[PDB]
Amino acid sequence: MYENLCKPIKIGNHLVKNRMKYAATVDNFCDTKNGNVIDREIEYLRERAKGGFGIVVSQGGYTHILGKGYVGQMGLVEESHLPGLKKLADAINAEGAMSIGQIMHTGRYGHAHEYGIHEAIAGGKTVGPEPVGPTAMSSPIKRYSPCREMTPEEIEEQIQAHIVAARMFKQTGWKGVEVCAIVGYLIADFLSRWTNKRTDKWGGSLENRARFLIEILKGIRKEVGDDYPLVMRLNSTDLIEGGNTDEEYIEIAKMCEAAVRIDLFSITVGWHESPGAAITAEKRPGDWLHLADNWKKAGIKAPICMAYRMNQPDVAEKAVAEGRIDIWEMCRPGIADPYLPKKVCEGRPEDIVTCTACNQGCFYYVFIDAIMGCMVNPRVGNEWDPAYAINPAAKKKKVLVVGAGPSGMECARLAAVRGHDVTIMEKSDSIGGEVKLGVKSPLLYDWAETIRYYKAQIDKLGIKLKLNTEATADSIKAEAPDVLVIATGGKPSRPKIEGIDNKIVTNVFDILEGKVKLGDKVVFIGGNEISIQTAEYVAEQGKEVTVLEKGKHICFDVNIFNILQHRRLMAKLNMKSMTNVTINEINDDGVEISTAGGKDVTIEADNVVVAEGMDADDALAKAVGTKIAPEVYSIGDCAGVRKLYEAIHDGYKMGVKIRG
Ligand SMILES: CC(C)(COP(=O)(O)OP(=O)(O)OC[C@H]1O[C@@H](n2cnc3c(N)ncnc32)[C@H](O)[C@@H]1OP(=O)(O)O)[C@@H](O)C(=O)NCCC(=O)NCCSC(=O)c1ccc2ccccc2c1
Ligand SMILES: Cc1cc2nc3c(=O)[nH]c(=O)nc-3n(C[C@H](O)[C@H](O)[C@H](O)COP(=O)(O)OP(=O)(O)OC[C@H]3O[C@@H](n4cnc5c(N)ncnc54)[C@H](O)[C@@H]3O)c2cc1C
Ligand SMILES: Cc1cc2nc3c(=O)[nH]c(=O)nc-3n(C[C@H](O)[C@H](O)[C@H](O)COP(=O)(O)O)c2cc1C
Ligand code: SF4
Repeated sequence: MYENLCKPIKIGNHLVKNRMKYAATVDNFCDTKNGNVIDREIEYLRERAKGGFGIVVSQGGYTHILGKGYVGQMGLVEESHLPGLKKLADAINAEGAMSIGQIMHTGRYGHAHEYGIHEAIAGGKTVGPEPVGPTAMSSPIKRYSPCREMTPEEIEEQIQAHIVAARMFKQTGWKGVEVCAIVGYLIADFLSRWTNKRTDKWGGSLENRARFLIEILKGIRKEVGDDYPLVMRLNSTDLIEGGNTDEEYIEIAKMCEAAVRIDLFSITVGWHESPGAAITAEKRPGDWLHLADNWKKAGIKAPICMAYRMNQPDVAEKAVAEGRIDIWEMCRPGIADPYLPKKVCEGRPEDIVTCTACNQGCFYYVFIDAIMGCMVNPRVGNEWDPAYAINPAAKKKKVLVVGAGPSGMECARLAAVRGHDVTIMEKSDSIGGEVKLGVKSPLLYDWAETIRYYKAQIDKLGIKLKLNTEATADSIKAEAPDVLVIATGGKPSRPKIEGIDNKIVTNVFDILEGKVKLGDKVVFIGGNEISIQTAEYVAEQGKEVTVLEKGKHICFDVNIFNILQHRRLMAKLNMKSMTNVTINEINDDGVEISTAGGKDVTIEADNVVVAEGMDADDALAKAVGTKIAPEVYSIGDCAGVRKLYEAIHDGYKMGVKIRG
């Protein structure tokens, strides 16, 4: 099947079994106190190695405390980090994967002070905990604090720290070393004309701006030797107004190959300060491949690998075939499904847990100093915890799952994988629950890949799927199961709003279910995630939409990465919104509201959508007590409304606990 993706390839002197690479992923799994590698991180990458990835890269390791940009970033500074580095390398090498250590000083994005650093040594002198860069300056956004200009001594020092960091990797069994010179970290800071305002040998012309990177490459090449694999990550476009152009990054790449032999180029897209889209669902697989074509036609000697929304094996396969790239790199797809490679080379892509790009468990959690997690993969960060082990339990109990939503299908999938006699009751004609409806939203198209997954596991696990069957207090008893899993989900709320009983009112479910004939002027009462996403679907059809939020901001329950995603879309669709508005009435023509200080104002509309919240659809659960079956359980939104992430987690936490 996926012949090209499974082809071998030599990276330097080391042969790689396939063309699938798991990219560096800082996940705060390391000890936040000192940057040492711990079991959580060891078992995390071990599973990615077991999964079949021909290459597994560690997270970006910080070469200096001032370069720590994540509360739990791996450290590459002192000898106290060697035991963990050797253990992690062996875990990856044992699985037949090429282990590669990444060296990453965050530079301008450092948060040493936020992590409790009062003072540090740099260039033989005491300094403050502020981040460092080639030029002292402030960030346009508040996340990154003002940086300090690096003395020429600190620059020479960091060249050595990279050399030493490469040594720590090689001497601990790592099969290769990767230099991280992307998205806005220290090296990228010197390469960019926007952040590098220096006039000495380290700044000015494109040659001087790239001197820092070249000296890091030359220094490491001498340290590791001509045989050791040396690769790097370099932007192909930084998406920064005033930064470097696409052809400049190509020229920089040429300079790197002229200085040392580059074994592999990982070309990236954008900076954390870029106002454009680089990794959100807005971008589809294959959109950035045109940048790879530029590097290939320009004569780049080393092979190239790319990622950034390349969550489709089909697209990657065609890419490797056409020579656009030489390796299919990926980070989020490797998080969502550690066994994606094994599933690809075994001709079973239908079993892939695809990445939806929710950016909640991975990007968002890591930037808020939290343990990384995954929406579709509840094992991320728990690969070490025996509580998530999947045990057989030869008893084989009879399990009845009520609700084919995400939580219900995750509970049944595992219970079936463990040998239980699972059955699912669905009152509708299709599985998916609210995911079946959200997939209609423009930015959630990936949710179709999720439906496919569960639809394929049910068909492969021989699970009893009873579609068009509304579970009642009688059918359950008739089925007489050993364990009852109630996953009815949630339903739209209906607050006490004068006139809410008017015909002009409708809820989210009816909209996405086509059980309503809307018009051209629509108004949504509620600025939460679900409400906004529903409006996007309404506007996509060519209709005027307005969102009314009583709170201070819209998209209040949206992660910081997706906030920028809705703005670009709500604006592209010409959508209006209002905050701090009081809902006073809903009549035939629309909804009457009031701002701060009276200011009564009507909103003429053809359809008013009450989408302020969701209610737990716990009707059935409360009708059948905990005595109807030897073991009764409620999971998902019916046991308390949460989001999709907490639903799949509840399902898997339930599928592995069904002992009897
Ligand atoms: C999520 C942010 C990183 C910042 O978060 P935050 O909202 O908390 O920043 P801040 O609070 O300081 O910003 C305040 C205001 O500016 C807005 N803002 C923040 N970042 C913005 C931005 N980039 N453009 C426009 N507005 C922005 C933000 O919406 C907010 O609006 P307001 O308070 O309501 O008035 C944001 O900049 C952002 O979404 N960046 C996009 C990330 C991105 O695409 N990076 C390039 C591709 S990712 C990549 O290749 C990569 C490589 C290596 C990595 C290693 C470690 C971890 C991840 C890595 C990713
Ligand atoms: C439009 C929309 C967009 C959303 N976007 C996001 C998002 O971006 N991020 C996020 O985290 N969350 C999002 N959510 C929320 C997320 O979809 C839910 O949290 C999640 O689907 C809850 O899963 P569940 O299995 O607990 O319930 P559900 O998904 O609602 O599953 C319930 C299923 O059980 C069936 N059922 C109910 N009662 C019975 C019965 N008596 N007998 C048989 N079958 C029954 C229902 O028909 C349904 O198929 C969105 C929701 C909507 C509606
Ligand atoms: C949580 C998280 C941590 C990341 N850590 C690193 C890192 O340490 N070094 C690096 O070069 N890229 C890092 N990245 C960027 C990814 O390696 C990858 O290039 C990017 O997320 C887009 O690729 P993808 O679409 O396959 O996810 C990280 C991304 C995420 C979401
Ligand atoms: S949390 Fe979302 S974006 Fe991150 S890996 Fe999982 S599915 Fe992909």
